[PDB]
Amino acid sequence: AEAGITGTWYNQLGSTFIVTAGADGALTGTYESAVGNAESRYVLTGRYDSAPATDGSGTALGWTVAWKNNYRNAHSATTWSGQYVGGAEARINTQWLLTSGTTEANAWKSTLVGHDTFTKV
Amino acid sequence: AEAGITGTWYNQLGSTFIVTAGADGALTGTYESAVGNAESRYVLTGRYDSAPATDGSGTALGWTVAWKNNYRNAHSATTWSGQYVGGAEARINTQWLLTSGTTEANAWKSTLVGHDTFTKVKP
Amino acid sequence: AEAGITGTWYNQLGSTFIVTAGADGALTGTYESAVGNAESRYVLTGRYDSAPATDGSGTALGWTVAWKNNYRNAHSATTWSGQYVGGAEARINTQWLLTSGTTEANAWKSTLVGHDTFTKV
Amino acid sequence: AEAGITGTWYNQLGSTFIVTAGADGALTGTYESAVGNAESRYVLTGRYDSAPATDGSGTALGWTVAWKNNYRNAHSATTWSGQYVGGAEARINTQWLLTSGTTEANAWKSTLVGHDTFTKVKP
Ligand SMILES: O=C(O)CCCC[C@@H]1SC[C@@H]2NC(=O)N[C@@H]21
Ligand SMILES: O=C(O)CCCC[C@@H]1SC[C@@H]2NC(=O)N[C@@H]21
Ligand SMILES: O=C(O)CCCC[C@@H]1SC[C@@H]2NC(=O)N[C@@H]21
Ligand SMILES: O=C(O)CCCC[C@@H]1SC[C@@H]2NC(=O)N[C@@H]21
Repeated sequence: AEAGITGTWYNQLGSTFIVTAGADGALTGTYESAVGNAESRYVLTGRYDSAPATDGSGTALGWTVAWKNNYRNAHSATTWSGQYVGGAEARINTQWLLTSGTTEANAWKSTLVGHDTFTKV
Repeated sequence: AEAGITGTWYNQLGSTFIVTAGADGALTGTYESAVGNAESRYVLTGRYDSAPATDGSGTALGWTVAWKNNYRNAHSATTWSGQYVGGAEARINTQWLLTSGTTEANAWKSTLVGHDTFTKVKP
Repeated sequence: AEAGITGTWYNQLGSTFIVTAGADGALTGTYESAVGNAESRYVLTGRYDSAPATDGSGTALGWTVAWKNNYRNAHSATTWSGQYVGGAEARINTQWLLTSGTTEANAWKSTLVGHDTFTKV
Repeated sequence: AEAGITGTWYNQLGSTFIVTAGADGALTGTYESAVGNAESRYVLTGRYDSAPATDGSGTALGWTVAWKNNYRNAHSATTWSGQYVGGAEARINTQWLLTSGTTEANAWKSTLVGHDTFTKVKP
């Protein structure tokens, strides 16, 4: 795959993901979150496994965003792991982990988990 | 800090992580897994939040590895989210998500979750 | 809350969750999965926090299903953690962990994570 | 096995788990957390898969704790999913999900994820 991963996608919270997939598995772009201690665009970097497998499977991929930019520094980073499914309606179905930097004392509650579904709609 | 993160790290499974942290919050390197449908090294890219806080908080970061290289293609990708704690014995504590590409029907069992702790080797 | 948690709910995979909420926080019932190494009904037990909080929040709850019954024994168990939201369309939004029993060697890949949304529709 | 699981267990944070495993695959007991918006004991209910396999596999199980008792109401619930490994030093290795009740708008940050390892105390 790689196919139509490039583009501007949006998730159910109204966040915008603008990405470019390189033919060798790299993903680059920017992220703008509609929620959280975030504002404006953030740099993202990831990878996607091409050469996926005939049995109409999705393409595994993942990316990271460290929430620091020239506007805010939320001392956290999020990683999204999921797969791309194309067709008439293409989607990127993910599960993410958002880790904030804590002291040892609070390390037990440093990580949130959630799921996001992206479309070009 | 970039310097503290740059280096060779190993985790409890015997996997290897070689990374360099750029002043821009970038992370690039290779990962070698001791387990799984993997062989040789794989490229990794990630980011880390460059200006943490003062205090004794960890530095948040995350990176991704798509499990495809010249020797093998597992059709999966793993992302590690965690924090770096420097010091005499520095550690990177993480939780990860491993998604395999599946058909729509099997998408419910596409992701594995786990945690890994990495120890830095001297240098 | 507790309100209308009792009932028969269904999720996006077509699984059926039949539960009874006791006024003291207990949840009891049976589960039938439309997918996996499962067949017929399985016993479930859980808890839900009542006395929830005015700011129209959901009610936190969770439950477990060990996948052994008189038909199959899949040597695994799933726990769903989420919150109930009622109203005209009530839903139970969850994230689950499915752990299978492995040898130490395979312990690194014993746990799957996912999300299910239940409705009475 | 029911007998092996029944007992008092503690985890790395200093929390206490007292449980009894019924021959029907049931688990009942109390949990006391060393951290969080919690105080005193809380009731727990769960299940465990009674007939594991022969082999040196773990026994899968899980339990839930809603964080409400006579002294405090945190409006949250935690579920622990993991496996029991018996032996001279028995352990229960788990991963957990802690969901707080939120408004629809904040539902994206309602769940925390983590892992705990429990060690059995003699008796
Ligand atoms: O608050 C923070 O720490 C920074 C913003 C986090 C926004 C999160 S990342 C996962 C979820 N998906 C989104 O589009 N935004 C939230
Ligand atoms: O089997 C695969 O799909 C590729 C190899 C996965 C190895 C995983 S990623 C998380 C965990 N950490 C490691 O060091 N190895 C395993
Ligand atoms: O295959 C197994 O180990 C037993 C069946 C597991 C079915 C799972 S649990 C989470 C998800 N939600 C469902 O309704 N079914 C699957
Ligand atoms: O703060 C709350 O919402 C209630 C207390 C939560 C304590 C958690 S549950 C997971 C982890 N394991 C423990 O032993 N304590 C923390």
